[PDB]
Amino acid sequence: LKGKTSDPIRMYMREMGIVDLLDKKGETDIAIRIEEGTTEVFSTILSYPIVIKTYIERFRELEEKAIDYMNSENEPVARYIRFNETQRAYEFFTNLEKMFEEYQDKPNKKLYTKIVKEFDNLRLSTSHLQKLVDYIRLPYARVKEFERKILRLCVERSKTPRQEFIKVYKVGSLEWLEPLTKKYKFTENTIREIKNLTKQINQFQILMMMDIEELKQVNLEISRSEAKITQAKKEMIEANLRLVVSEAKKYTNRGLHFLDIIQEGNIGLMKAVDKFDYRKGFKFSTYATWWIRQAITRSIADQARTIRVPVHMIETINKVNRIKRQILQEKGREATEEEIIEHTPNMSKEKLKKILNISHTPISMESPIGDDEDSTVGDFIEDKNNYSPIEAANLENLREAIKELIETGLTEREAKVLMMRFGIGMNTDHTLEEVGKQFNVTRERIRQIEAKALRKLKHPSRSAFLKTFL
Amino acid sequence: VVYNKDALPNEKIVEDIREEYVYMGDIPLMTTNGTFIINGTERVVVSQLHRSPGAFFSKDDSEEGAFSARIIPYRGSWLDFEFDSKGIIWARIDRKRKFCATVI
Amino acid sequence: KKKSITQSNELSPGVLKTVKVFVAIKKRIQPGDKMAGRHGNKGVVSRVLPVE
Amino acid sequence: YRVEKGIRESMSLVHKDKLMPKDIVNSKPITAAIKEFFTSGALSQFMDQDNP
DNA sequence: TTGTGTTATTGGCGTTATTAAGGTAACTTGCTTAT
DNA sequence: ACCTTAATAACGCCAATAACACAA
Repeated sequence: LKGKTSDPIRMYMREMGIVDLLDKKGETDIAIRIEEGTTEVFSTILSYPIVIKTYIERFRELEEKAIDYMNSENEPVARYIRFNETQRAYEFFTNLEKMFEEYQDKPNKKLYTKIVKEFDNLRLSTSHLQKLVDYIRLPYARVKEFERKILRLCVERSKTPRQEFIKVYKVGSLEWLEPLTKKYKFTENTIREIKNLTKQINQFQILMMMDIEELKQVNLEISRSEAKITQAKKEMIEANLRLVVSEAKKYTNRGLHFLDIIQEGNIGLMKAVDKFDYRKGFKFSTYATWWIRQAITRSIADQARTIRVPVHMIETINKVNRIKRQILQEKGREATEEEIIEHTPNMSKEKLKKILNISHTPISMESPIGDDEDSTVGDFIEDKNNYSPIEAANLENLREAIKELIETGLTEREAKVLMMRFGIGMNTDHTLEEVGKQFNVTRERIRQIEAKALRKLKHPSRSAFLKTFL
Repeated sequence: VVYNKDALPNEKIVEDIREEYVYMGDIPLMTTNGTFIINGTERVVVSQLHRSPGAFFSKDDSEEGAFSARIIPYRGSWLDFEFDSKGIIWARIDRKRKFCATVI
Repeated sequence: KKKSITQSNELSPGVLKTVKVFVAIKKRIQPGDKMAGRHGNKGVVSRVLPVE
Repeated sequence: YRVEKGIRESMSLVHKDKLMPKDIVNSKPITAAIKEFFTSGALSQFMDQDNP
């Protein structure tokens, strides 16, 4: 009961095993429920004109991205549009294009039925279906963006009515804000802006169809059908939460605690429920454990460490490990890497010299050391990337040395040249052609001047003293 | 050993007539003088003194008659049976709500 | 003497070569060390006086 | 305890002919416990080797 | 002091070894981890 | 535990170009 118990695992298990386990009858019943829901939303989608022309347009985009290939002996392959329908796909598309032309020109009933039936021929599971429902939604999304925007632009200026919405809200007009001359919203810039936005609104509608009520109801019916399907799938998934926990008992200490294990399981299950069709007479329990296992092992390989590691490098490690145990508990001896490779699909003899070099999870800095004079590792790591107050005192003794050494050299010139050409208190360390302009002459013998300065500096009068710093 | 292994139809009677000396693990031996060489470092395992397993009666006498009892097990969880000021025989399992001993 | 791992150990992979060095040194008592008879008395050597 | 608990599950992957009673038994959770008690326990310290 | 030889770099190129993503349809359904 | 595929960032290339040098 709800009795102050804090640890969440119980507060989840309680609700988890509440609703009853079901039988194949119920499973297939809710399956055909979700199937007929999907067919409802599908059928009710493609009963609008622009849908198929936009479909054909996306096919045109694939056509040009296909022509972009011979620039680099088939139709250039790309079928990420439809799943399990390329010559047949392309040809069907050609028929679609031409017949759709005739459709948009002449008829009323017949060829619309023809195109919906040839669509009934097609096969798309959930990706492209959602692609189309967004094909419809996103336009409504953008026009609602523009509506919210014109509101926010005018309503908090135009006398701030906020309640005379019924008078102003008439959209696609650009005939209401002119009386606003004799009303509020002295908003000329805003005037041309809202006229731009309403222009784009009418333009979007022209692209699509008549006024907002031509799409609002479409989206409403879509929401309804989708809510039916959602409730069906929710009832389905809620029936087998226990399968998750049952399978998740093996992986229990490999690096992750239990709750997140369970969550990854539930992800891999929720992803499994919608791609499992009743059309084959089978058991949901059989097929779903595949997805459960995939999710759990993927998450484990993902976040079982601090220093993340790719997944292939991890399954190869597991393979090496199983081989090592097999041989240890068979021949007594331990490694004999000659044997580790002598029968292995690894097909390499150097990766092993690296695949196990990353085999130490980092120790934690706060592990006491038993007796060991009563300390911990977290006070033996020391700063290594800085300059200890001696490492940074043997520098100014040189940073200032040569700053004087040079002051007993040239009158001024070679000093200027060494500063400019090496960079000392400068900003860039200029190049030969820069000093070449500094003195208006001597594009070349500037090098001679620097050579003279250096040959003048390497004299035991000035040299051996500095020789220490190296 | 195995057999047909049907619904107890001579379940495990007939097969698997073999056996072998499976490897188990490693056992650290002690020298003649009572030390162990662990990673080449002579170590010693001092003995340990610990309470005995049985029944122990005491009385934490910031009261009168505040007797108690303990059933100390060699491995597990240890019961008790305490009294009160009035004479109630409570009961707890290693730590718990103080429920009456008649529950058991 | 050769039934080792050809390098005398499993080497704890990652390690190429290792060497052990053994150094010995006599030490004599000096002002500061700590003596103690068997009867619980103790102290710190404070000086060293010439024989005479 | 550990190895036998694992034993009751290494039979749920039958793939062999006339299975021998050796593939079943595991070893690790025995040594990786004995050795640990020997190498980290509080009751196993270096032998203080000052003098006999 | 002006000619003819390097060079040191530096964006471009391809190449591919390495990483990330996704998919299997015989049936499988609820720890508590321990002075 | 096993694949079957796109996708990405490191690595080798030989020319260009800006810079440096070396004989009179």
